[PDB]
Amino acid sequence: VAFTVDQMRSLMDKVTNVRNMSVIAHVDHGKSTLTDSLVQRAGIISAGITIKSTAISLYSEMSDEDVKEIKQKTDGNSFLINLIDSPGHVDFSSEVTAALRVTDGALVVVDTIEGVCVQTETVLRQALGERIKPVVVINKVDRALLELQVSKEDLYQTFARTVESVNVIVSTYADEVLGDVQVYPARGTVAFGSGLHGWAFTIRQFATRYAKKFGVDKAKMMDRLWGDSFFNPKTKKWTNKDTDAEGKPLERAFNMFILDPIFRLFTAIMNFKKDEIPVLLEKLEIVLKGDEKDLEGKALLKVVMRKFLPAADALLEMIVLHLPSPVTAQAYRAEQLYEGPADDANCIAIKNCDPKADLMLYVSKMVPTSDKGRFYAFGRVFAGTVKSGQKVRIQGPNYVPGKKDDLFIKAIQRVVLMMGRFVEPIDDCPAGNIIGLVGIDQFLLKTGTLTTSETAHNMKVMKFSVSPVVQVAVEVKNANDLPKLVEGLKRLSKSDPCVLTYMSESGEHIVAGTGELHLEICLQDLEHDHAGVPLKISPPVVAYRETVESESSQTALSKSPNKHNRIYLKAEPIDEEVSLAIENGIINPRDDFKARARIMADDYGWDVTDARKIWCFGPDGNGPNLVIDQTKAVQYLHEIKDSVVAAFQWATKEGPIFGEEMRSVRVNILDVTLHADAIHRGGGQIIPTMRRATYAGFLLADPKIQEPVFLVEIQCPEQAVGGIYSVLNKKRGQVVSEEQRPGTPLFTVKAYLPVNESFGFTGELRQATGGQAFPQMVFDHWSTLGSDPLDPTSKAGEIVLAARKRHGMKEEVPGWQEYYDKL
Amino acid sequence: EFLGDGGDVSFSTRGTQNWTVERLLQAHRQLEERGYVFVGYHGTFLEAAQSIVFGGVRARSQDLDAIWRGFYIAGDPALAYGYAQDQEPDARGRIRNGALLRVYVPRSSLPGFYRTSLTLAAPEAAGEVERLIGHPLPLRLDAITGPEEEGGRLETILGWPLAERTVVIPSAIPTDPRNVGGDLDPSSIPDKEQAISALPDYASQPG
Repeated sequence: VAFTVDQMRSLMDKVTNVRNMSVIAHVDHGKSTLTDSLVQRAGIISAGITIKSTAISLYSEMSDEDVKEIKQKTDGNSFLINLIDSPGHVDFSSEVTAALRVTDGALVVVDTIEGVCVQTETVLRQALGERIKPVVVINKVDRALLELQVSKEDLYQTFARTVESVNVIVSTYADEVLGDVQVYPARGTVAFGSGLHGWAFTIRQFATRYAKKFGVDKAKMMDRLWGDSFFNPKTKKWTNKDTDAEGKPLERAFNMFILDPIFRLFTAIMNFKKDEIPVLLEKLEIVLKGDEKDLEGKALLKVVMRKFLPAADALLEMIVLHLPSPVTAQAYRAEQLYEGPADDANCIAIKNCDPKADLMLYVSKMVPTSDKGRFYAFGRVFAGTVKSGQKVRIQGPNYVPGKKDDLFIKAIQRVVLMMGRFVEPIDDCPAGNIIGLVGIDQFLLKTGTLTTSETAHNMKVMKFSVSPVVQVAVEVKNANDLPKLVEGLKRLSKSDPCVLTYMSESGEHIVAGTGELHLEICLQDLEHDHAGVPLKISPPVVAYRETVESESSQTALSKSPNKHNRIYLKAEPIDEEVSLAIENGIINPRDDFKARARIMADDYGWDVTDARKIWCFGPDGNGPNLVIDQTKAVQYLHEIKDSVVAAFQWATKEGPIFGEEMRSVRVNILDVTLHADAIHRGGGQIIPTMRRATYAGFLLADPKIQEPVFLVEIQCPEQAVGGIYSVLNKKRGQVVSEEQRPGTPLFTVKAYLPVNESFGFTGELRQATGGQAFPQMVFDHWSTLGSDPLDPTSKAGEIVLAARKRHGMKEEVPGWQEYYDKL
Repeated sequence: EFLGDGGDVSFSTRGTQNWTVERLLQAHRQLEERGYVFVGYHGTFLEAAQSIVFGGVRARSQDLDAIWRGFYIAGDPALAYGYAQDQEPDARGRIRNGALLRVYVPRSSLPGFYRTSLTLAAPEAAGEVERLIGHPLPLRLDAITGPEEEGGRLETILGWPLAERTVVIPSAIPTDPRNVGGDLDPSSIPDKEQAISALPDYASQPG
């Protein structure tokens, strides 16, 4: 239905009548199909900016009678359901946790034949770890009838077993505090149906029907419709034994009043017994409408079943009557979601879903909008209320109430409702709702916390990293479409914050990502959408870094082609701390040279003198490399500064060991001799000089290369934890810590995994831990290899040579001589 | 076409596309068979290279008062190598490498190739160059070769007329994309190209 901003806002004020949930389901189990049905049923539409569909708004109304069955404070008969989108495959670990973290309920889809598959079992655990209340749905029932032609009793036993499996997981992993959260068909928390045909039901649905034909309060009618309850046709009495006084069998209530009706319509219709169909149909009061009347076979059954048992409503029933509102859940989820004092002024405000308290808005992910290459923040307001214009504190990943690092006190340009693909502006938004923000893109990479309390900690952060550690070269298979690739690459980078496309000096088109899979996906979407043109992709490669271990053996010197200008310099190491400091905004290129000097001098042991002479950082004018101007009385010096800087930008982007980026390289310009006339000291002259002197300096300062290393966090049952250490020991992994979740048998191993050893990691971890393991890995740090990049046989040299060959460069690494003056 | 055969030739920072030593040997042989001779190397930028090879060398708005106006080239690829690169940075700041070109003239023009020991660019030589070519500068259907500067290597200046009658093709001598500004490395010159690179013997006395 269509709603006005007022209706929505109004609806968003009654948080007691809101439901934040997700759908845990394997893609091959009608996940997409079921979800749709809810949209095609309760999908909210507003009465020119498009976004990437992240959440769908659902509206559902119930009777004052139904509202009472809700064992949790409510108000009104209207309900707002926020269906937050989930990934397709589990490998998306990090973002799976993302959606869960912002939801309270969960519609777990299980299969009739297959039951609970491994993947769904894993996500469920995770959901349970966030204290998500589950609600089950056994899908693909049709496949049971049509295919297996199973009996009423056998299908019953099946659901029984299935529900049993689920609860084995629910009880084993849910929190004792939460209370019994197991699903019980008799309690209306388990629905059965078929996404294909579009039908589904709950015991509570047939119980409201047969409600009076027996003179019962549905409480006891649905209680009988499951388990061991029998109705003797002859005695016309209810018994608790599968046999009558004589010893003859008795059909179960479920088989009698639920499965039988359905089983007949199937048998009737699929056998084309036109004499029965009409009769059978009128009995269930199913009125075909004109055109549908002539249908037969699947076509028919499909329509009958939809009118009979509307799949959408069965699910919408459990969502409202059993899934917690953003009020019931935040009371027991707050502490877990706040990384501050469990009694802190905010943590409390979270528990009480207090719209008056200081803002506590959680940003789960940044979503791509049509409005430029800008991204709108997606999240949930756990406390206080967010409003357009409101100025907020945007606390990034590294923030800590103590310092001022990673903070951005800015103003929220616009608040909008994430109506699936379209956004709808709204003044404010009180705690308990999923909302979207406009204007944070340049402050929040992906995840983050928005607050108002100056003493507010961040909320359970989701580690993400924008460090391009894996990249490939993209080429068009048919040269004609070249411009079509040049566009898609530009398009791709525009859709994802963490993908990167650039051109190497060699003129190649590069695509670099967060990891094997992340890149993989990006490449698919490029050859299929952004460019849709056939491409030649090179094999996956790990991004390394070139660095120095000491000061240059001797001064490095280079002269321009004029042979009129000279640059004397030396290269020396930068301390990881400083590098990190640069990488972490502490030491900043845009700062006041003086202020920044003070910092480096004080906190990092740098001569305030040198630090005040920083000429530039690099690459991209902000990397962990620097050029210090240590010259003395060099006339005209400033007139070649832009060139020198420029040179530095290229020298640091592609170093001399094998074209990789430089890291932690300090370049000290000791001297410079220039031609009196400017004509002869142009860019064409200095740029190459500097670039070459730097290379020289570097190659003399004892060259070494760094490899990137991941920090993988793994969830896994004590039983399968064996497979973890098993694989880690075949990848040069280094275990950092292993812990256990108090109650459950769920260990959580954290280790260091070299990125150049992570290829096909998940796949191998799969086999190893029977698929019970759930990985979450992020970039952690750069590791300097000990071996000599210059010695081909050494370990680093091995990397270097291969790389060089790959790039079709001279097999051997250039000696410093090649770049030093040819004197 | 004097490029021998084997697929379109282009200039890349990556290297010259489709130009093996073998093809070079064929195109050279064929240029001699039509009566052309090699006289030197000419280094310059990719854009430029392309123009010269497909379109030929052509003067364009010279300073008519410029008496040493012409097309400079060099017997020694090393000396030419030095000009094989952008002379100014692109907007971003990159100075990419260039290409080395092999310059050929109709053998029928050798009568106008002269040599001197004096150093070209200045006045002291002007008179002597003019003495050797038989008319006041600039050079026209003639060429002068001499030291680029005292003790330097030698450069050759083909007068614009003569220059426009050249036939230029790629060298199998590659410029280095990862060392722009470095000096040509003698071992990167193909031994086979070295074989077909002798220079004609220029006259030292007027005609």
